[PDB]
Amino acid sequence: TQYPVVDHEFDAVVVGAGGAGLRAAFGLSEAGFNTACVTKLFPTRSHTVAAQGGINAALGNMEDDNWRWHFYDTVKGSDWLGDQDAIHYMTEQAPAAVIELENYGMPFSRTEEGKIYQRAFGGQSLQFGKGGQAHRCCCVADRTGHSLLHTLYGRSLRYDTSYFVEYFALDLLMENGECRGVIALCIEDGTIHRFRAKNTVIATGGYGRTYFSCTSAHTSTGDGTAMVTRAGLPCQDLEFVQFHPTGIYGAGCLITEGCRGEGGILINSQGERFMERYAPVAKDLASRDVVSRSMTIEIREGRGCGPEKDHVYLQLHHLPPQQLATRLPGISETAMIFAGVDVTKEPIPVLPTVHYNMGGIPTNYKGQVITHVNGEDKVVPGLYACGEAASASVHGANRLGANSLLDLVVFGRACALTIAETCKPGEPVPSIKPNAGEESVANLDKLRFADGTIRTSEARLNMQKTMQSHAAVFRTGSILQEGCEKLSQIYRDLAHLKTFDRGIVWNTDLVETLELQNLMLCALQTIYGAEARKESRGAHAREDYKLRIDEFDYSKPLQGQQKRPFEEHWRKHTLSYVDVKSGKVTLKYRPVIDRTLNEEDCSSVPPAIRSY
Amino acid sequence: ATTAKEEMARFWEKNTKSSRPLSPHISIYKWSLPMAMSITHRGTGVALSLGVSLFSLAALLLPEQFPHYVAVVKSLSLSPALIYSAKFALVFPLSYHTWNGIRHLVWDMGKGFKLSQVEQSGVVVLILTLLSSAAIAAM
Amino acid sequence: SSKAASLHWTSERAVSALLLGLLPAAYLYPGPAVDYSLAAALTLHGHWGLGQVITDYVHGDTPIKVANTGLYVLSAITFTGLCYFNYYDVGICKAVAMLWSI
Amino acid sequence: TSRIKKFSIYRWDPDKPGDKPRMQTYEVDLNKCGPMVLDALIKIKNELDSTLTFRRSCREGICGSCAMNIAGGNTLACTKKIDPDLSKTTKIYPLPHMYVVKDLVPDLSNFYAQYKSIEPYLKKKDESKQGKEQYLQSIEDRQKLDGLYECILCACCSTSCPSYWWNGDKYLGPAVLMQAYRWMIDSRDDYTEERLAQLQDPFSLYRCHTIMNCTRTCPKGLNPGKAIAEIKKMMATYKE
Ligand SMILES: *Cc1cc2c(cc1C)nc1c(=O)[nH]c(=O)nc-1n2C[C@H](O)[C@H](O)[C@H](O)COP(=O)(O)OP(=O)(O)OC[C@H]1O[C@@H](n2cnc3c(N)ncnc32)[C@H](O)[C@@H]1O
Ligand SMILES: CCCCCCCCCCCO[C@@H]1O[C@H](CO)[C@@H](O[C@H]2O[C@H](CO)[C@@H](O)[C@H](O)[C@H]2O)[C@H](O)[C@H]1O
Ligand SMILES: CC(C)Oc1cccc(NC(=O)c2ccccc2C(F)(F)F)c1
Ligand SMILES: O=C([O-])CC(=O)C(=O)O
Ligand code: SF4
Ligand code: F3S
Ligand code: FES
Ligand SMILES: [K+]
Ligand SMILES: [Mn+2]
Repeated sequence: TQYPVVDHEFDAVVVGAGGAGLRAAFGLSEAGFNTACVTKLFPTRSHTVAAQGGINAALGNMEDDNWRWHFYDTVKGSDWLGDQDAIHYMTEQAPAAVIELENYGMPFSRTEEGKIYQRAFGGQSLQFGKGGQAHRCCCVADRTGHSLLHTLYGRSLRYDTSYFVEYFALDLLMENGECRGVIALCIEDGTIHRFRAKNTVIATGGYGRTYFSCTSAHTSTGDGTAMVTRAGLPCQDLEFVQFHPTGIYGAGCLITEGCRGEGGILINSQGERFMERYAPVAKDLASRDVVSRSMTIEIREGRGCGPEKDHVYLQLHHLPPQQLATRLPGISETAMIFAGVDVTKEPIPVLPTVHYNMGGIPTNYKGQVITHVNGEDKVVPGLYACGEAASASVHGANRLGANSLLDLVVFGRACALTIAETCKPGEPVPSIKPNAGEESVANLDKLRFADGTIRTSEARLNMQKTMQSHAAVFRTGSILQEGCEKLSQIYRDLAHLKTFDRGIVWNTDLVETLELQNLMLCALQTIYGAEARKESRGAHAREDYKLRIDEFDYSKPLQGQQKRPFEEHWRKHTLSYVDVKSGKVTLKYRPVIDRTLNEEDCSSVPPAIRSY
Repeated sequence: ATTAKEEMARFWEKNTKSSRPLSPHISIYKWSLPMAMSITHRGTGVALSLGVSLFSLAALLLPEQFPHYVAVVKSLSLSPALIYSAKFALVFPLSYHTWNGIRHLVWDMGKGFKLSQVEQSGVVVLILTLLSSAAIAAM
Repeated sequence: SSKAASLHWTSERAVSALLLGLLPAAYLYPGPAVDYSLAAALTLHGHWGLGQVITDYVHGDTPIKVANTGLYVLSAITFTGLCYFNYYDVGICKAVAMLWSI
Repeated sequence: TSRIKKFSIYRWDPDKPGDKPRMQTYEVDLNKCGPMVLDALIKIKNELDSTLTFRRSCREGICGSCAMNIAGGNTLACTKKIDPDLSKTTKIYPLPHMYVVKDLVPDLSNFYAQYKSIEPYLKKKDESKQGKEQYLQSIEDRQKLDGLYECILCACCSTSCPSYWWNGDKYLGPAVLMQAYRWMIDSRDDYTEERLAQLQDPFSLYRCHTIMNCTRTCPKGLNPGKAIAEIKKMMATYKE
């Protein structure tokens, strides 16, 4: 091709520089591995920077805690689609992960003992669901992700990690089922780069921008998810999309769940704190899937607020202004800028907003990416994934608030740890065929010079409005099917794309056309997996299949129950595949892992009724 | 795996030899009174210095001494308006720079850094400068 | 010292303060003592101040050394002439009074 | 039924040989646009000119990506209200006195290298004990970091400082200096004196002549001028 291809050789290459990628990247250098971090954004612009409410750790700073209580909250929160071995690892590691962050310099808020301040957060209890509200969300006021990312970035400057900032990863370099590295575009100068490495770590974030309204950054476009799909690998549980209860109305910006953790309440057009009726015990601190469904029924039934009766109010003003200024200063500023609301006098208009992707690239608990052949998992040699892009799956069907930033640092560090115990630095870099990756250049060059009927921004909008109405909080079979048809037609319509910018240096016309390819691969698997999952679990609610369907009826004594066969129940992960030429999705399924790392230390939690 | 010094030197190597433009600045940036007052503190500072050094050079080089050149000017029987305007023009930079100098020495204590206080002390400097100049040029 | 830069910043402020105090001293107790103290402070303050202007605006090792060497010459000649004026002529305070009686 | 607002935006293309900077005017119906200038730039890119190039990501003023010069002042395009006075054309420029990569995208890597240079990370003498326990820090000592840690490194303040315009090669600028102070007064940090020592030269800190443009321009409401003045007070008083 007419593109000068620059070859690099590293021990490891990390794609992404959010919480996950930063912690994996310098963890590897710390372990003595010559590491490259490839990121399309400067590291502190990553969506992690926008995170507010905090990061969970059973530190016991506000009361006596126990990481196995956090374990149980997360398992019950996941609605038993979560892998309990990964969840065991994530909640046991949490105190040491958050202590690591503080010792790095993270300016956590403080208690009167001088320790890390922790707040209540949604769906977290003491004594395995029986002992009341837990306070283990460690926070830097309501700017926790901002401070976590700047702390992690500042820490990474002490190691010899080679950074390749504003490089856009295009595809993995696969040979014989193993990953040999990544091929990427240097945005600053237009050149193509192949990064050969023994191990690759994918920490590329979520894909909330498949929807019309999200809290997510413009850059949350599922790029590492799509590279996996294009490599012929499965993605997992992509139909499980988290609607955060409180995105600010209109702009969509996140108003943290810490507002409810500190005392904020939701009220409708009648002033009722309606969560007292939907969730008698947890009220406004129920799980997000439950609070989002609640808010949604109040609106469509007919008790929405505002001149259009299409949102609800997040009331903070009954709380002391000094608490609001110490605990919630960030959203106080954002509510004024993006809604003109002064939080000490008037409520914040909020509605369920696409926020987070439970699904991702399937991994084991060590960070290694897996495929699934003939009923057994098979690690993909050389390929790892952590953070929102990954499906460990610590979150299953519904993530607990403040578990993601934890996930970021626990499994970012796990990838570093696992490579450290598995490989040595300096091992021979694997050869790539001389033309490895040239189909990514050919695709990029066809998009650079595309000149059809449907400009990129027009097709992106057709995708976002199609996901927004056909794959929302509540779903039915007929609506999901028509969204599958609309998406598949949009995906073929990509043959009609038109770009205008024929340059190669900082051509965001072309890069955003690449993100649209990425976004659509994510969107197809999301909505087709949704249409096929004929049950209600976590954030996936079918009104034509309102029940959770597990291998037993766990709402009854199990003695004398005929166990449902794997193919006749839904307590299993969705695995999704895309033939990238056609756009055709194929679905397979793999079992949920119910065992922990140590039954004597941490009991496996069997399915149960799930109420807040 | 580059140090900050290497990154800095690579930046200048790369950019000073490139075809890249320097984006505009003085021609496009919007004015404020603090900014205009910072420029004026520099300009009156330099003007006072250069005037102090001219006086010193005239002391070393003029054929006659000071009271002659004063008597010369008194003989010209100049108008009070022209005397007043000249005096004002002479004391005004000294006055401006002294008060704004005081405002700077406050800043060096860490006081007055809220932006609305930067505006208040600026205007306070303007009115003390105007009052002291008009009064001294009437002495 | 290896604290040269902050000792300089502190001296700048010390000398500026001195010169402030000389202005009432010149109006109140004019004479030889204030004349020569004004000669010293006026020259020191102006010299340091013009060196900040040069540091800001002049770049390159040779223009920097040229600018600064000329500044020493300007300052040295300035202090010399002000002392000359104070010894052989009427001095600073008296000169201002005479000017202001025009 | 419409309110047409005019934007005049700085344009340059490195892939055009001999391209000289120009300004291009776009008309935008404010009734079909969000309230912020970034919303206008995204609308223009999607609907009128997909060649218009700029950095953006978070659209809520927290990532720092979209710093540019709007209506004469450095701000975040995503939190800068569109000026609805239709008689006025809004002029949009890159951050001032920077090498322009393309259109509204400046090369920020010297800025990034100056931040790296002050070692923006907690340092302790005995670091053998890190990873074991949380360091203690009082509520009072944590309060000292308020107004310093919120910085988003957008470079709005530094690229508004005339000192950084003439000596950005050697003067760290208000952003990086306020972060040096953020670590100097972190009560957990043990290198306060080494961090001051590093600023003992004519340029790194002492090109600051208190112009106060940094504080006027900061979109987070922070005060780097005040922070630079507390650094200066510490420089003159500490003992080796
Ligand atoms: C949207 C959001 C999420 C959020 C939150 C607030 C908001 C507004 N608050 C949270 C909180 O208080 N507590 C918590 O546990 N989670 C919270 N979240 C969710 C959470 O922040 C995210 O799930 C998480 O931060 C994601 O982190 P991760 O490291 O996995 O990914 P990222 O920060 O999105 O960064 C992605 C990086 O990957 C690089 N990238 C992306 N595409 C490419 C390509 N094509 N090539 C190269 N690199 C790529 C990006 O540059 C970026 O650095
Ligand atoms: C010796 C004489 C030296 C001083 C005289 C020079 C006169 C020229 C000054 C030019 C000042 O120009 C003017 O400054 C003011 C006040 O800071 C600016 O005002 C700006 O800041 C203030 C608050 O700080 C806001 O109230 C206002 O809405 C804003 O636009 C205004 O946009 C600018 O147009
Ligand atoms: C856009 C305009 C109003 O803005 C400008 C333009 C040119 C110079 C300046 N102001 C200085 O040049 C100045 C003034 C006083 C003290 C120190 C300086 C210094 F250090 F050099 F930056 C401001
Ligand atoms: O997603 C999370 O973990 C929590 C979040 O956005 C919030 O602060 O409400
Ligand atoms: S200080 Fe204010 S303006 Fe300067 S970089 Fe940080 S946030 Fe951006
Ligand atoms: S504008 Fe510049 S000169 Fe100092 S006070 Fe701010 S860094
Ligand atoms: S786009 Fe993140 S600050 Fe404007
Ligand atoms: K995920
Ligand atoms: Mn067709």
